[PDB]
Amino acid sequence: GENKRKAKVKQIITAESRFVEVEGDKIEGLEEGETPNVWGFIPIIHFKNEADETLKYGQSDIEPIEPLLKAYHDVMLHALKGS
Amino acid sequence: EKLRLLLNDKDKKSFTDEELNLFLEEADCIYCAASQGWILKSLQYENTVGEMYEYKVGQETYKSSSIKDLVSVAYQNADKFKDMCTNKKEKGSFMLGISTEFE
Repeated sequence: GENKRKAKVKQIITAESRFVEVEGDKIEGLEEGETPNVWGFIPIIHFKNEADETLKYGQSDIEPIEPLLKAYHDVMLHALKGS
Repeated sequence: EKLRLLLNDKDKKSFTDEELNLFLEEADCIYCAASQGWILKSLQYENTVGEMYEYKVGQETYKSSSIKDLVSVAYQNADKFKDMCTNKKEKGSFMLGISTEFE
């Protein structure tokens, strides 16, 4: 209709079950509390770009290049200002 | 007191005080006003020491400094006071920065 709805939802996803709770307005499709997992493994796949044995998470390809982007941007802006 | 200091800078007791206050109004810096006073005092030499610089009468001779020398000295004093005022106000050279907006 017209009403505004706010909700700060967080939910734990575990292999045997997932525990979901919401703080705020009701979300109809989500059943609060814990619900059993139909299988004994977590159905969420973590895709990890440039994964390393010393890293918990993956790495974006921009990350090695971004200081060069900073340098290029600074030089270009200085050139444009001077021109 | 500005009046006394001007009567000392510009030499004393040939003007009267109201035009000295006027000269102070002409410029806040006392030395500029004293310089202007020095020109307008150099003008007055035509009366105080006329064009007749030297004369011998009887057994006395007196050789006054000619009007050109006195007026030249007065203009020299005026130039010194002007230079001193410019020294007081003038600041040196210095570098700055340029700013320009861009996207």
